[PDB]
Amino acid sequence: RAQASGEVAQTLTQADQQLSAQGDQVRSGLESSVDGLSAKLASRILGVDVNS
Amino acid sequence: LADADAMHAKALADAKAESEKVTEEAKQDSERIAAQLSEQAGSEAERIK
Repeated sequence: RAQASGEVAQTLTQADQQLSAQGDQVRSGLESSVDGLSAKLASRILGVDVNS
Repeated sequence: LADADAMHAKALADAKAESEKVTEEAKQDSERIAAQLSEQAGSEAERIK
C-alpha cells in the first residue's frame, strides 16, 4: 500500500504538470475564439447583429 | 506396572500423532491466512489505483 500510494502520487504530479501545460496552451487557442463569443453576446443584448 | 508402561507408550504415540496433526492444521491455517492477506493487499492496492 505504501508503494501504491507513492506511485499514485507520482502519476498525480505528472498528470497535474501535463494538465497545466494543456490549459496554458489551450488558453491561447481560445483567445482568438472568445472574440466571436463576445460579439455574439453583444448582438443578442443590443437586439441587432453588431459586427464589431 | 506392565499395563502402565504399555499405556505410557500408547499415550505417548497418540500424543505425538496429535502434535503432528495440529501442526499440520496450523500450517494449513497459516497458508490460508497468508493467501487471504495477500488478496486483501491486492484489493487495497487496486483501490488506491
